[PDB]
Amino acid sequence: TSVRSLAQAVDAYGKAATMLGMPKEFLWGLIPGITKTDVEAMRQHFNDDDEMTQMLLWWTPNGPGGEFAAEIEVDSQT
Amino acid sequence: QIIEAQGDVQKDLQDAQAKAQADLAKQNAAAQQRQAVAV
Repeated sequence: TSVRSLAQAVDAYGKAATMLGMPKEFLWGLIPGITKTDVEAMRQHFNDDDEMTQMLLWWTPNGPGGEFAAEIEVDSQT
Repeated sequence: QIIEAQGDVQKDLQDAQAKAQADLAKQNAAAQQRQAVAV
């Protein structure tokens, strides 16, 4: 029931997760606008085999990363 | 994957080198027997 804005709460929680090392799984339910149903939906579909989740999980500011960015590198090396 | 590719290209390189060396040895043996059989 806090009266904190979304941006402030999100940035503070992210700083806490990155520095104090709090478990990010619990922190998902603390941002306003997200309920327990949303957390359960995130947990159920977080490592799906579809291309969407794989692309959005290994995402970098300069394009998709992970195995998708490793395939082009290994092709170039080969 | 990179190490496997390097190993494969190497392996064919030394396979060709060994085949060439065997052919050279066979040619040298043939030349030696040809020059020795003459008398």
